Amino acid sequence: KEEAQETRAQIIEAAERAFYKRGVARTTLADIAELAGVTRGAIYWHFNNKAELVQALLDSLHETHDHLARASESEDEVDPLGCMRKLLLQVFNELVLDARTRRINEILHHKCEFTDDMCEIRQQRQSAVLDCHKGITLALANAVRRGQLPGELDAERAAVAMFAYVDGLIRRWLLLPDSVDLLGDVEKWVDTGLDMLRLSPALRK
Amino acid sequence: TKEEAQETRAQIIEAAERAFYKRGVARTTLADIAELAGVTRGAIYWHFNNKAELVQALLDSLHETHDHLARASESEDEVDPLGCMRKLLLQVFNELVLDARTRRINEILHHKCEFTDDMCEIRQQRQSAVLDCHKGITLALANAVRRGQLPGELDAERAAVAMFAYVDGLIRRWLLLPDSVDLLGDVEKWVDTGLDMLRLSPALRK
Ligand SMILES: O=C(CCc1ccc(O)cc1)c1c(O)cc(O)cc1O
Ligand SMILES: O=C(CCc1ccc(O)cc1)c1c(O)cc(O)cc1O
Ligand SMILES: O=C(CCc1ccc(O)cc1)c1c(O)cc(O)cc1O
Repeated sequence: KEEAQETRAQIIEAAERAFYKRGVARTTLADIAELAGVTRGAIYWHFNNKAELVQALLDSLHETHDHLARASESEDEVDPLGCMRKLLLQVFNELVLDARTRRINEILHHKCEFTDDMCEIRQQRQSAVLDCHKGITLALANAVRRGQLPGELDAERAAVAMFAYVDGLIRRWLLLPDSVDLLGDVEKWVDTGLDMLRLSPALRK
Repeated sequence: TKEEAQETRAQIIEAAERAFYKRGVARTTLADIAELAGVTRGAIYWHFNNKAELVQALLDSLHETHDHLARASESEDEVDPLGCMRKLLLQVFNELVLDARTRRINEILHHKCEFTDDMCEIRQQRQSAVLDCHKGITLALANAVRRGQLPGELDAERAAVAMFAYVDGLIRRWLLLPDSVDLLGDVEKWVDTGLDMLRLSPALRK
């Protein structure tokens, strides 16, 4: 029943503390098993290796925005740019309010080396950023098919400029919090990025 | 100063870069840097005390090819403080794609260098560096406003952060997926885009 299947969520949670205190590079399954109070067998039962766990920390970040995201990417949503505003606000709200989001992000950006002894962390990350880029592009097009964003704007590049700016901000708040009142000014910070996409001639063809 | 220790100093740094690049900054002992560099261990000890001193010196190295433009841009008597900043950003990107040395230290710094509350000096240094860099963009952005090169009521402080986030994230995306961003081919567009956001965006005002 309810045992074997709930251990999974207890393994992930211990994997987070372990990763947070020690770092991905130097943590081993064994470290996580002791923390979870299970055996390395219980772990191997849900996770073939340490890259799956990491992967699972990463795939957990998408859940809260899922719907707002899917909306932005829908060709039938009359407010696609407005949907991308609500998502960015939620990404930044979730970041400031949820200890758990803050720490998975803090693990991904500042613990977590790409080493060649375990290169699926890197491959997993590349691939994750491609799929997020493709999402942004469609949203970008959808707003353009709609008078919300300048016609024949460069999707691709705007997509990358947008990612760059948000990744870099998140990582910056993650380094210096008291230096960005990210919560008190979510609106300003989001629209700065929005203003770029819609006002930058360099982002045009 | 002494001519032997210089080459000696130079020979440890260079091999730290090679060493963090393969093994990363968490699982690399100053002893690895030994057998790789050649130099006897205790000298690596005369030279640097731990990891935070050495990692620090990789960062310190990065800044240098950009000294002149960055302090030009920051000078209050500089007639074109946005001009310098434009070129600076060009050099930075140009140097990233070209100089194998620069692309590597950046990879180390972004991708191979964990923060643990056990390796506090790595984080502490990082924080400090960004605050310094931050202190520069703001002065320059303030000199460009004054010159009437950036909108009048520009929020310099928020603006520097905005700019800072966009470049750091662009560098990292390029490291992560170079074949995605023709950083070298479209280099002018990438700079201008970030500059456009400083000048055009309403939200960065006041
Ligand atoms: O722009 C973003 C998210 C930006 C972002 C990427 C990574 C991250 O860590 C935080 C925020 C975005 C999507 O992703 C999906 C969408 O349908 C619309 C949309 O606007
Ligand atoms: O996967 C990432 C981080 C991407 C990234 C990792 C390393 C790097 O160097 C640059 C970018 C991520 C989040 O964290 C949060 C999101 O809502 C979406 C999202 O895609
Ligand atoms: O924007 C930057 C550097 C950004 C940056 C460079 C290298 C790097 O590795 C990461 C970020 C900058 C300064 O710092 C100081 C200035 O007076 C002007 C200026 O334009």
